[PDB]
Amino acid sequence: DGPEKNYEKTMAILQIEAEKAELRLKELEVRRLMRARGDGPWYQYPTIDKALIDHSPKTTPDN
Amino acid sequence: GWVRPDLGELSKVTKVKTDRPLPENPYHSRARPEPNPEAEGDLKPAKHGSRLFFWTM
Repeated sequence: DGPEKNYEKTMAILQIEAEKAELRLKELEVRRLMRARGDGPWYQYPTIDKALIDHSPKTTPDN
Repeated sequence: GWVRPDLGELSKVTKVKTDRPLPENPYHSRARPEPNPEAEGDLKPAKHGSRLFFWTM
């Protein structure tokens, strides 16, 4: 087939791998700062749930 | 003019009309932390598949 086969095929392949390359680098730093800061959708380590706490009046007044 | 309260009468829960205001912060709680960014938005197929090494899809 003509060179427009390989020319446009390379255009598609090179572009697609280019987006993957930048996304891979973006993922490395996004995970890096998300793990450090923790203010992100993931890497949220579990903590104690606040619905377990009982608020009813106890024996001693001051608690 | 005193009558001995019957059994369990002294153990009832009573109501009073104290005119002091309700303490807004009885525990003197500090400012509550801001919630983490809420998880929302629509889900679309992962861009360029797994994006891990030679796995195109």
